[PDB]
Amino acid sequence: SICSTYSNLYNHPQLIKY
Amino acid sequence: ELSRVDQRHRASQLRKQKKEAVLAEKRQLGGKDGPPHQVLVVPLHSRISLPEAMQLLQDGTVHLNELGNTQNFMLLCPRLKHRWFFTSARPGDLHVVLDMAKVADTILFLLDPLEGWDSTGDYCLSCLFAQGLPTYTLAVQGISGLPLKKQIDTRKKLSKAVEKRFPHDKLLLLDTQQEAGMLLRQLANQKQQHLAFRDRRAYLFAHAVDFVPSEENNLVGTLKISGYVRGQTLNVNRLLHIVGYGDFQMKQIDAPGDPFPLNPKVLMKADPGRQESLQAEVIPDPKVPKGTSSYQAEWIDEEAEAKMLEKYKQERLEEMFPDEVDTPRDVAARIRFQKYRGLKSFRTSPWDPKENLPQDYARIFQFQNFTNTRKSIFKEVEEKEVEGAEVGWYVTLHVSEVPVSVVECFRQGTPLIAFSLLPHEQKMSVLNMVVRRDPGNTEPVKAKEELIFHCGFRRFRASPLFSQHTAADKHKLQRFLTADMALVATVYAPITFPPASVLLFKQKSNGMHSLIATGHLMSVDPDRMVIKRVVLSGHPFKIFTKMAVVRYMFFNREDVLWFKPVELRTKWGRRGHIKEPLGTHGHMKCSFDGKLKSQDTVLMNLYKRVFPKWTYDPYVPEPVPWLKS
Amino acid sequence: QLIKNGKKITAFVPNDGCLNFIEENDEVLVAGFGRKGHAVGDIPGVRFKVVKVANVSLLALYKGKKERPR
Amino acid sequence: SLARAGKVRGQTPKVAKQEKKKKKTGRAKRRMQYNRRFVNVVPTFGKKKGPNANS
RNA sequence: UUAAAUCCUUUAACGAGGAUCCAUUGGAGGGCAAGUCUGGUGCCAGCAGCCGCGGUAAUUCCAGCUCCAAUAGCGUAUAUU
RNA sequence: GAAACCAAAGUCUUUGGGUUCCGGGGGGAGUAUGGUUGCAAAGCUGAAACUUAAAGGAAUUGACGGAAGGGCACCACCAGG
Repeated sequence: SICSTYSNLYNHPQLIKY
Repeated sequence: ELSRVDQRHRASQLRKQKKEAVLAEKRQLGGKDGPPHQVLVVPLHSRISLPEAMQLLQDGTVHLNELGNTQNFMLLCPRLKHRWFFTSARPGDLHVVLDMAKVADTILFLLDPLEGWDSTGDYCLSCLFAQGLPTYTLAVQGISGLPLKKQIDTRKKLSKAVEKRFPHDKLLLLDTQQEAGMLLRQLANQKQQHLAFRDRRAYLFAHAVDFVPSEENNLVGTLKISGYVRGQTLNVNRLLHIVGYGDFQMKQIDAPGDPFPLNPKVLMKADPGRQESLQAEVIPDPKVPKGTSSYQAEWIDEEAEAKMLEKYKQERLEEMFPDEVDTPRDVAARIRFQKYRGLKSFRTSPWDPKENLPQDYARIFQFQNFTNTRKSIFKEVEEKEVEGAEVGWYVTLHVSEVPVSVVECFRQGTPLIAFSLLPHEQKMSVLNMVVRRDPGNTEPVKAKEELIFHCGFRRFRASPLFSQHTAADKHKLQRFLTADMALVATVYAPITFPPASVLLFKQKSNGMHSLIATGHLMSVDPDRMVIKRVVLSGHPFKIFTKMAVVRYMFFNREDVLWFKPVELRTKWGRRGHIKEPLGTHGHMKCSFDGKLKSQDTVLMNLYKRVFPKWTYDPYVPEPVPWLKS
Repeated sequence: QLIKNGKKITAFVPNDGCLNFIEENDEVLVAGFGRKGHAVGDIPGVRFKVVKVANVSLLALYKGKKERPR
Repeated sequence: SLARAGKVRGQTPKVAKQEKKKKKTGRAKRRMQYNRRFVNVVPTFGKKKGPNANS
């Protein structure tokens, strides 16, 4: 509650494969 | 190496290989097989009258084309065994000269004998220098209309004037047709300066443009742009970008008769529906008593000028103090800086590159490995041959959907230059450029201010982000574009494979484009973290040994508790940490490594990640000719 | 990589911010650094320094007397 | 990691050069150097002061 | 003047008050001549032929002022004495 | 003579009795290669790229001794309160 956060992993760009 | 005769044999072998490479490179241009040698003529001074220079330079055979305003021709001579296509452009008219300077193989500058050039000539020359210089040649006009005693001094004064931009280049005269023949001989035999961006794409200059409307009420139709392929082999399946109007797919290529051969109807390809590249700019898929208190309940016109002046004072304040922000006492600091955190070190402290991403990142494309993909695509460009039209062929492109206004522009006099793209060049992502500020303009430029980008044959409006050009993972946001640094501009744009010349213009007033920044394109990635810093300052007003009581950094008691974990630093080199808040106001006890001076200030750095604003639009207003105030 | 023999060298770019005037695949004039093929000072294994970038001097770029083409 | 380029030069505030009277050149400058070092000499007990000595 | 010129020389007329008809290139710890000046940076950027300087009072970095050397010239790389 | 020292390591800037071998900052390295000798092991001859601001020789003091001897102290002990 001072310098703590959840920050979930969401809405990444679609990556172009190699 | 030993054995003198064998050393000479080795030298002869290297001579033969290098000479074979030289002759292979030189024969591709202005000949029976290659494309015409394209020359763009720029008269740098307003006293230079372009038409008599073009008429003297006009006479082999001449085939004159006609446009709305500009007048260009095509020259054909078997004495030099060489084929020319001459064009002319007025400096200041940045649209035309900058847009067809990226197709000409040689730029011919014309010079005033008395003065070097105008300010407009200097502006156009700066744009040409930053956009990419082809092979250039300098010529002068009014030398022979002067006596000899003034002639020698005039040439010496010109030589003094030119060295500041062109250090060691010979000046040729255009006074007599014999001098004109000498100048064509000089242009026919040069060392060619090769631009990489031209050589990796497949570009074409439109010699004749025809239009057939699909529906006149729809104001769209099939365009037939005919000219010589000059870059790589032109394949139909790749998309075609017209430099002023965007990128879109093309329907058919045919090869009509080359109208002007050096020495004097069938369709080549239609596009398969499966092998065609798709028009995809972005991703398609998105029990308390009555009167007691809590203390005992726990017991139980001029507005624009004003904006310019406040911009000036903001730029001056942000130069004396890097990212210093006064904390508001009306709202809490932990609410106004809710998204801000503290880094122990800007270098070593971790930051997740995918921690909190905006909804705009769900609309762009990323590269799994951009370097390997770029190298692979360039290897299929160089080492592999496609079934398209070879270079130097006069072909006609049937492109599918284009507005009528383009045709109107082609009747105005503005040239059309169309280039076919690489794979993965229509899709949009986060472009990062490195630019430095031009000395001509000194207007302050905010980070998210709208600018006009010339980024590798494209022109578009965008709102960038300026960052430190640093090799680390985090980069500090620059709130202003500084005059001397090299900065990174971050935008949303369709992706380009480097190298690419980059120009940044500002729409000043009355349709005037002012060049503010010049540079090139760095690697494309959206995972490049841009970090905005906010610096909060407090005054240590009760100093004891190695710990102090500091005020004015906060104004609540729980703001001190919220930003307790962030380490404080000091303008005089001390490092400390918040120990306790005492007052209901933002007074706090802070420990430090040493003892503080009375003249000292404590300060705390807070960090957030910032993303650019999606203000991309390919339409760019046509500039008026440039002039000085 | 030197043009005339194809050998690869490392050259030091002296002043601050002067590496930003250099891009990849650029034409660069290089001289020795002063000790005749011997490494100088802090830098391990550098005998050379960049004199000119794209046929304009790094001194004129640093002092802002001239502009660089590309 | 690290490797900033032109950090301090881009950090330092730009102070403009003041407009001053031009210096004499040639024989006049040598005359002024001679008259300052050998003509209007001030006697000193130990001579511990330089020409650019400040404080 | 000269083949004809140009230049030099000779000459009418115009052409000088410091915002000009404005002199640069390197340097200021020692070697090695000349600042413990001020501001900024903070083992970073960089300087430094060598010794070294820079990790918060930097005589060495980046600037301003001042000063020093040669001066229509002065740096740097390399071969050589 | 740099000195420790040396009747030679003296008769050397007041420098020439005759003559042989042999060194030229520290490393790479007495290594690679070639030649030659040897049954072999190896011997003799013998580099370069590259790296380094030192490496070394004589002397001169003595922080510190986990070096040794002595002395003193109920803010040390022994016998105790």
